[PDB]
Amino acid sequence: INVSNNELCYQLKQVLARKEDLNQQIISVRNEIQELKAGKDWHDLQNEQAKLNDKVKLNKRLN
Amino acid sequence: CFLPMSKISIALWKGGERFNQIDLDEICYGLIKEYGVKTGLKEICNVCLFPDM
Amino acid sequence: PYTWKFLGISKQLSLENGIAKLNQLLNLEVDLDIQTIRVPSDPDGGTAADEYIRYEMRLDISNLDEGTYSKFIFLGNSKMEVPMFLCYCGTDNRNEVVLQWLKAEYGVIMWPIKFEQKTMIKLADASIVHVTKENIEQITWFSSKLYFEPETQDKNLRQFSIEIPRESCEGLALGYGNTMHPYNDAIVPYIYNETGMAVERLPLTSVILAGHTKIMRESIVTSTRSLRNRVLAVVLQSIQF
Amino acid sequence: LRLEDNYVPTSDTLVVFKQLMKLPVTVLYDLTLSWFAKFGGSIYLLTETLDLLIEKGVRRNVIVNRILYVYWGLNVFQLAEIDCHLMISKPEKFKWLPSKALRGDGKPYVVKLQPAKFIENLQTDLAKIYHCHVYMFKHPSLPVLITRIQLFDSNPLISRRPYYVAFPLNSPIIFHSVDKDIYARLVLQSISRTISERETIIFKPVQKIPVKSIHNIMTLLGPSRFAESMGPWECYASANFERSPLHDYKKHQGLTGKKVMVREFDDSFLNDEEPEIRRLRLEKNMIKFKGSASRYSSLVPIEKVGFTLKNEINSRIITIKLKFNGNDIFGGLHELCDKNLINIDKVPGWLAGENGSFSGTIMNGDFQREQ
Repeated sequence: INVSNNELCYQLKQVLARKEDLNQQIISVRNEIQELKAGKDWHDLQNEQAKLNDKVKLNKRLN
Repeated sequence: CFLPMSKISIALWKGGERFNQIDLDEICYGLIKEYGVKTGLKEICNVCLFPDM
Repeated sequence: PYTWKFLGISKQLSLENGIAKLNQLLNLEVDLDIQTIRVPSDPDGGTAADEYIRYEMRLDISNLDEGTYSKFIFLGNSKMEVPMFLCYCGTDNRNEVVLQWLKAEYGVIMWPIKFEQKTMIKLADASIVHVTKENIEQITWFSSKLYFEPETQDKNLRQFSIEIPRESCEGLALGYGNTMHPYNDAIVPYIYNETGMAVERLPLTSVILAGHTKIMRESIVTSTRSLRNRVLAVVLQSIQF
Repeated sequence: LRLEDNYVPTSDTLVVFKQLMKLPVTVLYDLTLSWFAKFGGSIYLLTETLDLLIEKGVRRNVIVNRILYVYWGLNVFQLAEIDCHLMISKPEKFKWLPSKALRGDGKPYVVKLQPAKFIENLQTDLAKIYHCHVYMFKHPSLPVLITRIQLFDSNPLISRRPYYVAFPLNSPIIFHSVDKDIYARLVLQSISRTISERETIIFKPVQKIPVKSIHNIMTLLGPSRFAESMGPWECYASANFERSPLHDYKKHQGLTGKKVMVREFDDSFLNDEEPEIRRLRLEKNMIKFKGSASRYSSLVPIEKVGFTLKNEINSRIITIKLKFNGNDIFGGLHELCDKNLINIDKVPGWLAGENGSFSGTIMNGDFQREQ
């Protein structure tokens, strides 16, 4: 019980270190998601796609 | 709002009868949106001429 | 890291005599070269009230430590009101015993020198004028960092600094024109023109250059041991009446 | 695992004693009444006991022993109330840091949040990561919302430093307490995710230097008339110079005329009695560094400011880098000008105090902030 308690203490320290690393990874991934979903390039391509759809609709109906 | 707002609409006639209003409203809305007011009306009378294109 | 403290000297004296008494009191040997140097060796000086006699009293000892290494750079002129002064570095006891000998033997009056603002401006002007062997003055540049430390009500404005980079300093110097005084004819009128802060009346504390020197109000900290001729010329010119 | 108010943490009792000793007696009475109405422990029968205690003029020590030894930490909600009332009482201890709220193209987004449904959403977003507890109240004087976000850890539960996020009522600028650990980024990112609910919001920080009080940061960057003028334009943020068009014309500045002093434009400052002219000179300095008319401190005390002046003479970019420090910068600058050390004819607008607490460069005569 004594030697397994020391072993479990070392393994629990390793598990807590991996938990802190997964916390940092979760924060980085969600920050990349929130920076990509509201970036300037996304809104620019969204506006250009809307303008192209409106232009092809106007050109089709004018023809 | 309380400022005097204006309204712009167009209507066509082929001699026989009036055209549909939804497509003409969409076309004049898109043409004013894309060109302007002083330029969009010249384009819409040029496209209602339609002698060449 | 050689902090040069400054002291004054009342009466004009020669140093070739009495040095053996310092050797007998000290049991060491020191070399005292007699350099009859002259500021702006360019011929627009008239060769009058431009020369000085420098006595670099070195201590040729083991140089394993710099804090115990202490030079004694002197200056003199037989035409001004206060003729001579000295400046010492280091933290040796030999500085105390040699100021004891200087107070005891020749019978002179010593006092520390406090700095003005225009004196610090002229020292920052003179500490960059480099002398070459080809009888001309080439001017290096340094990213100077000025400093201020005023006292206001409730300590409102504690301390504030004006930092000028090197290329900007060279641009102001080349845009002002060709002169041997940049820091009193170009930069200070530029700071007065663009900020309104006259640095002659504001309380200066540390005109600091880019790791080269550090001019203060009570001392001068440098990186090399030697001090230039124009620097001591400006200091000796400043303490006149 | 989102902790409710009935959970009690494990903290030292003497530090709660030290905190609760920094409060007056009537707020302690209100706290005891509210805690006994919500939680209780050891109806109106025990209320008259404190009503008779405060009528006798007792000290704060016996009543703080009463509150710490009829509940024996109290709970997480009681600690949040204690710390938030301590924030209300002494505002000079904290340090705020502003951050804008952008969305989409770059147009700012007003938050317009409601205190009810936002709290459970923030808690159910934070509880999927750590143990958390939030608490949100309204400031009694200023129209802001202060939210206290507290986090925990497991070696029972070791507490963390409480993180504050201050929402103004109708502004796209959100203040948070100055921290840089991963918990601060987690809380700010979680708020940026849960405040949106329709379209995504990001929090680009507008400043890097912290500022002291909440009144100061509210007057600087909240919803206010002083939000941009802040300097020699402080007269336009209070309109003390003009009246309404329905006012009298006999008491008008066009008809009465203001006493002025002839300026000097030649270089007549570097070559250096009449107390009316002295009073007009002090009035001129008061005009330039402030509004119209203690006595040196400005409206807002600014801690740290670093300028940069990039002029251009004969196609040479000549930069200088001013830096400042101290308690109130522009007040001390007005004091230094008041002693006739700075020529006020050549003090530019950015040095005078406008765009306060903004440390940015200058490229050809127009200020712009730094990221």
